[PDB]
Amino acid sequence: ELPDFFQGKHFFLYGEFPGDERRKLIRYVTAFNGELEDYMSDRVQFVITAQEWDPSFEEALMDNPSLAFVRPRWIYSCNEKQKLLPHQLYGVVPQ
Amino acid sequence: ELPDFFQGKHFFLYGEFPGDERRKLIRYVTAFNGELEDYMSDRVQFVITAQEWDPSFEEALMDNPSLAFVRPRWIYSCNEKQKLLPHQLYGVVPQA
Repeated sequence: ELPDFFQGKHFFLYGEFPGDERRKLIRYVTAFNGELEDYMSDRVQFVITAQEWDPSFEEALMDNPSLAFVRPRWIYSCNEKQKLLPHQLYGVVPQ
Repeated sequence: ELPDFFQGKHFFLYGEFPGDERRKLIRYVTAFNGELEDYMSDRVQFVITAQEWDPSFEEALMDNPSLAFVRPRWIYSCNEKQKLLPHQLYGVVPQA
C-alpha cells in the first residue's frame, strides 16, 4: 500500500522547473502524504528548488529558523527507496 | 556578562583543521555556552567540518535525523555579529 513518510510535512516548490517536472514532484509529494503550500509562509518546512541559493532564502530564515532548502533529487531518491531519506544529503547551500 | 547564544547546543568538530583553528573554534563554542562532544553520539546536534562530506555522515544521520553539518565560518560569523545565525547559511552537503 501507499507509504506516507511525508506525513505532516509542508512543502513549497520554488522557482522554475523544466518541462512538467513540477507536476511529477507534486505527484510524489502528494502520494507519500506530504502537503503542498500554494504560497511561501512560516508553515512551510521544506523548499524544493532547482535554482541555486537566493538572497531571499536568508530573508525567509529570519522568520522561519527551522526551514530547509532541498533539491528535487531528494524526492526522487525517497521514491527509489520507498523511504524517508535525510534531506541533508540533498540540501541547497550558499556555497 | 558573557553572551550565551550557543546554550544547549552540542557541537562536534570533525576532521582536520589547519594550524590552531581547532583551538579557536573550541574557544568560541565554549565562550558562548556551547558544549563540545569528544566523539559522535546522539547528543551531537552540529558537526563542524572544513573537509569533504564523509561517508560516516550518512550513517550518523540514520540514527540522528536532526543532525546539521556546518562550515567553520558559521562559528566566526556568529562571533562577528554576537548572535546566533542560521546554520543553513553555512551548510555542508555531499559533492561530486
